[PDB]
Amino acid sequence: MDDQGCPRCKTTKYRNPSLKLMVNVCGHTLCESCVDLLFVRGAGNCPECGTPLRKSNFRVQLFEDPTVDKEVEIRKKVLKIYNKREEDFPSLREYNDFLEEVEEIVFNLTNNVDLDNTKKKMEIYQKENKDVIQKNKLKLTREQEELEEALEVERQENEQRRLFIQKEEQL
Amino acid sequence: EEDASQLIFPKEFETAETLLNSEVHMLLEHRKQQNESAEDEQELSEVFMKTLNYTARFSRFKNRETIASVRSLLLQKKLHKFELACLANLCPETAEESKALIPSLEGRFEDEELQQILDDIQTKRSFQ
Amino acid sequence: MFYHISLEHEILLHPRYFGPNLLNTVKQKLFTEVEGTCTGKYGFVIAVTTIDNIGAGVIQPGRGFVLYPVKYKAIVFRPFKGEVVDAVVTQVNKVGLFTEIGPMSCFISRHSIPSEMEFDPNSNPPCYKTMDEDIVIQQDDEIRLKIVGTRVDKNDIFAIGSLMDDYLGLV
Amino acid sequence: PAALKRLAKYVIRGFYGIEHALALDILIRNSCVKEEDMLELLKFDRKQLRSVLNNLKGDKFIKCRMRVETRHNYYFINYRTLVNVVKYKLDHMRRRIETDERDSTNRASFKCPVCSSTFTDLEANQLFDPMTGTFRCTFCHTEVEEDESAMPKKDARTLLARFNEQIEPIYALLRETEDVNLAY
Amino acid sequence: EHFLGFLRRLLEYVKWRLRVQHVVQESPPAFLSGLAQRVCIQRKPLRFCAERLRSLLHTLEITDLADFSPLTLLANFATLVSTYAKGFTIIIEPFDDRTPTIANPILHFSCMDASLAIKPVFERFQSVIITSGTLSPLDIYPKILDFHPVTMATFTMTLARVCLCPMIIGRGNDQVAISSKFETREDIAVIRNYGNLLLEMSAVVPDGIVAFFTSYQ
Ligand SMILES: [Zn+2]
Ligand SMILES: [Zn+2]
Ligand SMILES: [Zn+2]
Repeated sequence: MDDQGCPRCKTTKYRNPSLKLMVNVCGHTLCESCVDLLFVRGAGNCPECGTPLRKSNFRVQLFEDPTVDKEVEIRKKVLKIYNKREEDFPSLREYNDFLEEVEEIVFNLTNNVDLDNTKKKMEIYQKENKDVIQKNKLKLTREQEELEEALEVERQENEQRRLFIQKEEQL
Repeated sequence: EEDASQLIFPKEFETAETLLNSEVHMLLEHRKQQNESAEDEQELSEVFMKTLNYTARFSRFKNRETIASVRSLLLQKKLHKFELACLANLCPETAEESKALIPSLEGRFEDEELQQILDDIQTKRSFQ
Repeated sequence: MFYHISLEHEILLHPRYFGPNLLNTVKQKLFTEVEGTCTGKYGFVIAVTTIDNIGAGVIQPGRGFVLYPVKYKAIVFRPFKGEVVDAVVTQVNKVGLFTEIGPMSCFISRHSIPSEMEFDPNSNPPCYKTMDEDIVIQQDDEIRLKIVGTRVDKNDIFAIGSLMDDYLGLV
Repeated sequence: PAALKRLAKYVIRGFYGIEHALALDILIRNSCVKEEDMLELLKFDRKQLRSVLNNLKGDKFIKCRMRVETRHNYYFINYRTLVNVVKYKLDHMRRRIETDERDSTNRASFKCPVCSSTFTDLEANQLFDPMTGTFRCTFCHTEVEEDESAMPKKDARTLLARFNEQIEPIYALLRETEDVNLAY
Repeated sequence: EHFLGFLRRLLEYVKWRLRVQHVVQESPPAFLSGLAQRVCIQRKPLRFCAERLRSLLHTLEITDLADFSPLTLLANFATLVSTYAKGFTIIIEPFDDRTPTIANPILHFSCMDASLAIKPVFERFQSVIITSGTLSPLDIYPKILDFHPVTMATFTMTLARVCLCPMIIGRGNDQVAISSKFETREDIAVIRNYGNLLLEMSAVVPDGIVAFFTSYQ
């Protein structure tokens, strides 16, 4: 919302900040009033670049920095890969070496051509998918579930503490 | 004022039913049988024949019963009458495709469930 | 889309048709004009499934004609803006593709055609093919087109075909 | 007053007549110079001075009320209004030019050389040959003419940016305004 | 480049979290969890953020650290939050006090217990003597700071002359309660009692007197 305005229609960005960026294969600071303008003609084409987002390729995002928008979306997609837990590797260096390669992949995708990244990602798909990728999908789902359970346990304990001290006072 | 995507329609497209290509073919076929009877009557219009060719080529479900059963399955789901027609007619292969086709379809149901509405119809279409 | 709706139409019956078989004469006459004519508000009308009811005949003073308001059920087809419908290509030309959807005919401008697609004048049958020949569009082929807008004239509706949207064209 | 209004009116003269610019500069003194004293100092013709003062008054710059007493024109330079008047003038102008930009993107797009009858892009079915490919006019089957102007090939326009830049001095002067005084 | 992008991500998250306008929010562990989920910033890589900042900034041969000090403060916050939140809390104030509407919100990371930070002193050093004057009663101090005291004695000054003669005045000339309560703060009678007491006390007391209030307002 801190951006000066859209490259074409920097108006709404001044009147109200309600508009949120729209992510695309192009990687852009697109705005809903401008998304309508893209829908009317082309229907999924970047105005200046003309990149054929035939799917309109639109998804909501909330950060004034377009570079952060693209980086966060690319990281979201990448996290689906190389999600194996650290303890799977006993080697000290290998704990974060693969994370280094992951973030290198993210930076490569942000600016440089993604053809090599896609070919590499196919290579990693084939092998880790045999065993490890689905296993770590399961384990990360388990840890998400248990963290939401633990936060609800914390909030049950806080509600019980509030209501029991109220019943202390009234009793 | 009216958008097929946004599920917005004028005051007349609310109560009337929606007909699929396969079901329409049966309606036209019945008239074709009627045309044979009552000889010396007015011949069908040329525009009428164009509908028969168009619908017959997209008769995904050859059997009459298959059309009714599919409709019954579609009726159960909490979808607008328009949404029932397009999904059967378009015959997308993946849920992501159907998402791009209709923007208002987004958010009505989870992606996995939408894919199931696609695959089950595919199995029925394959079985015929 | 194929919509089965009830229509309110009026019949001007000449007095010469009075006498025996006046009621079915109105029913027979109703099919004469309703079939073969279209209207933008309801789209092309294909057939009248049944006649819901027959109204009372109102006599026009001086004219001698009669006004029969008839409630009948019929299926209509109307293109809607921004929707994808299967279509058949009738004729192929460099400046535009002509496709027919039953009573409805649509014209696709060269600009709406994908940039990588090019007309094949050398081939005896006019057709559009790509450099790699991955996708080829020819007369009497199955394609899906996005309707940019619904425009009508002389009881005839023909729209523009947009192939920019994803999952369009032959497969 | 302050340097705000001084520089403001000094650059505000640039729009109206320079003959009005000298008269505006005479507000160097806020002493509310009378009309006849102005004839002595400005010395512009009584008719020319009258027209100039009335034109400067109409846009709400200055306010004058000669009382009765020799009569003494209550000359002034209303500065509080001045800033708002200039802001609204640019406010309406920025709007009119952007609307002119957007409204210039609509055209028939086609024509026939003879019969000079533009149709619309929608008339493609009528204006076309199943065979020849060239679009042919209805009541003269001899059309070839595509678009006199293809489309907004350029960015929005050099006009909007030219207003943005030529007014950067005005934008900067209104930034120097910066609400120096919270008074009425 | 990787570290710079990490700092960009965390700074964007903090910027948005601060820009949010709402009631004061507290979130010691939930802040870290939400950061990791929203912007994909794992706590373990976040832990070494400040140390890697020091090393990388040293590599750059910068002119001085004064210019980049705010970034170092933000890095210290970033590493601290990922380090621990058991006895801490992140508070967000979209609106500052004493201002109905201000465009300078503040995010606090105020601690709650001093034992966490003073533990190393007690553990490392064999004995620490907190010698203090005007000390409020010692019993609380072991509770606030987790340590086992050896001696708990209060020493009273003894002199041949009574150097100090403290007194408390609660009743004014009107025999009215003079408590400076929040609801009683506005009381003109109480303010008048304070003023008259100060007048007489200044009349009698020799040169030099200091009066301490409860707040600037
Ligand atoms: Zn905009
Ligand atoms: Zn672009
Ligand atoms: Zn002509």
